[PDB]
Order: sequence, then C-alpha cells, then structure tokens
Amino acid sequence: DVVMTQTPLTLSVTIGQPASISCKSGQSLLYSDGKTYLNWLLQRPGQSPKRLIYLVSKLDSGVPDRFTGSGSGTDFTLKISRVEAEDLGIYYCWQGTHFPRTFGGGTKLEIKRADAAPTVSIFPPSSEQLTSGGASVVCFLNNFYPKDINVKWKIDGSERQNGVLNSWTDQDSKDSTYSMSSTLTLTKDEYERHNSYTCEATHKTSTSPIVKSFNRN
Amino acid sequence: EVKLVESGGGLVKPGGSLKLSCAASGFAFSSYDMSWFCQTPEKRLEWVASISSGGSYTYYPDSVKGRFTISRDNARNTLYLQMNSLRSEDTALYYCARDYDYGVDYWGQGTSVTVSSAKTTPPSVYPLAPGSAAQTNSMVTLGCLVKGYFPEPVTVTWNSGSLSSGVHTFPAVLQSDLYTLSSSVTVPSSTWPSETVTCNVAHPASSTKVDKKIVPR
Repeated sequence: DVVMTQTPLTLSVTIGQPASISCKSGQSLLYSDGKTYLNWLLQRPGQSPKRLIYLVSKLDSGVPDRFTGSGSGTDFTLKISRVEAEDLGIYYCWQGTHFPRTFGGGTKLEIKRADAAPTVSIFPPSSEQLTSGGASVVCFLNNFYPKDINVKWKIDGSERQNGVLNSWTDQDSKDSTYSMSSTLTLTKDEYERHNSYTCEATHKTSTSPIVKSFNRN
Repeated sequence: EVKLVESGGGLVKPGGSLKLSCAASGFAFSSYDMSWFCQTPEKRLEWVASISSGGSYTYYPDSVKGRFTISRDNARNTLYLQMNSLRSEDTALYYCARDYDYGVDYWGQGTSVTVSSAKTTPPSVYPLAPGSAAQTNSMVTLGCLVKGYFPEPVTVTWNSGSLSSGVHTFPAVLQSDLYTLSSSVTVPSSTWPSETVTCNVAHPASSTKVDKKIVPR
C-alpha cells in the first residue's frame, strides 16, 4: 500500500493568519490516464468528512477559495490563505491512484485564542461508590488555553501515577478552550489507608501551581 | 439534495456477522459507483469496499477480502455491507460514500460498530458533590461519574436539557474492559443547593435511563 505522510501533525493558528499542510506519498500519484488522484478532506469534531480538494487543485464548491491545493508526483500542499473559526478539525490527504486507496494520518488544526486559566474542582468518592468497594477521586480542569498543562495527583504528599485516567474534550467551537477530567481510582481499602488527596496543575496562566485538595474527615 | 443514512451498527461478538445498510436519496443512486470507508477509534480513515453503479464490479482491500461483501439494491436506493468473521480490529465508525468527480464527494453520517466478547452492562451513576470544605462560591461545579458500562454510547443531560451552558461531558475511557465517563456542570452558588440539579443518563444498549439528583455532603 502507498504510504501517505502528513506534516505537521499539529497546527495552531490565529484567526486571519495563513497555514499550510504538506502531504508526501511513497510513490508517484500520477495514474496511467495522466491525472493525479490526490484529494484533501476536513473532518470537524462530531461531523462527517467534507471534501475540500480533488485532482490536486480542484476546489469543492461548498469550500471557499481561501483553500488551495498544489503539487505533483509525490509532493503536495494544502494552503489556507486566512484561517477562520470553522476551520477547526482534522485535515487528511488521500490517494485514489494506486489500489488500495490510502489516507494520510491527519493534521489537527487548533485555533489560537488568548490564554485562559483552568477552573479546577476536586471531588471525593461518593458514598454510593464506596458501597461497591471502589473509590474514584475526580478532578475537573475546565476552559483553559493553551492545551499545554501538567496535572499531578498527590496522596499524603507523594505523587501517584497508578490508577490515573485523563480525558480531554475537543477544542470548543464556541470559545476555543479545552477541558479535561482526571480521575484517580483506588479500591475502597486503599483509599481508606490515606488521608490527604490533591489534584495539582501547572499552566502558563499562573506563576505557581493550581492546587485543589481534601483530607476526608 | 444528496443524502446518505447508514444503519445497522451495534455490538457483535468476535467471529460474528452484521449487515449494515445505507439509504440514499436526493440523487439518481443507480447511476453512481458507491463505497464504504471507516474511521477507527484513533481517528484513522480506511477504505473498506467499492461497488460499480450496476453492481457488476466489486473491490476489496486485503484487510477485509473473504470476510465482507458489498452489494446494492438499485430498486430500493440502498447500499449494503455484509460483514462476517468480524474481529476486534474492525471496531470503527463505518461510512457509506459516493464515488464521483475522480474521488468521493459526499459522505454519510456513519454507523458505529464494536466487535468484542465483553457483555452489555448498564452503568453505575454516582453523584459528584463538593467535599464538606468549600470556599469559592460565586459558582459551584457539580458532576456525575458514569462508571462501568458497555458498549458505547451513553447520553448525559442535566435537568433534562434545561441547562446546556456550563456543562462539559467528557469522552469515555476504558478501565477494566468497561467504559467510564464524567460530566461536569457549573451553576451559581445561589441556585444550588436551594434548587435541585439532576444528571440524566441514558444507556440505550441496556435500555436503561438513570436520574441522579446531586445532594450536599
């Protein structure tokens, strides 16, 4: 199968500014009929893929001409002359010249906005859940930007990475922020052998860590 | 006009069978070559199968050759994908797509397929109320932890949908071969707890709906 390589994996762009994405194929995409079947598409979060470009440079009619495609042979580029809010999502190149059809891995486009601090909240295990014999401590870190953030759990002052699971939302299409939940899961017995539980975050918006903590008594 | 609506997705055991359908409308179905593609949980896109306008020619990549059959009923404007010998690596969102303009021009909405021997299990739903120690107070954040269900999806709403803003519902994660998700909602410290806040959780696979009122600790 023909390998399709996209650069960069990630773009971060302010509204009104240009961007471009590179697609390189392992073999020439020129077919024996003289056409080059190289295609671009956008998948916005929660939506179905949308055609952007076909035959290297041909523009889908639902797409504005701030998008253009170029290239030949093995090298192609998607250019956006000025990025708008709705451009949020994952861009893919794909080839129809060689059997099987194959896709690039995708380039995720994030919209830059002004820094925003996370709102951090910590929650002890509910009474209910303790009765199952399990215990989850939940931390929400909501509406922050940029996405770069480091979240640590400390039990009686000591770091713990075991039993931690994190889940991130997609960038909000309304305010351009991210949110994440970090959940620390113990057995009830393990939970009950410690006193102090902390959710600690580091982000560029504050000169010191954001700390949210409880003792349980 | 161009509309493509897949159905038939669901949970299937490894080695089992499922038949997907795609209902087409708004265009002369029988004049176009049609294809199936899928998007994996890691957001990779892959081509699955293609069929000629008249149904005579079928094409399959090696990943599915011998296991999947694509067919169409031009009398009923409907495309099908018969899937046999299913494996866990076939878990994906399957899309039908119209082949036209030297590529693909329209994609469907997708139908979700999970291949697993794990059984359908309804969720446990636990309230997330703040620890008995507080502070901050213009706004208070509350949540529900929706733990130990399978398969996807669940839906979460707060006060039956009256609420919407201030809510974040995070993508599920896998934990002990079952899904766990969290949802936060943020409200004025005045309206809670003097006014009631309830998360409503639907898990259509187990035909289950849970309301959990959040009460103070």
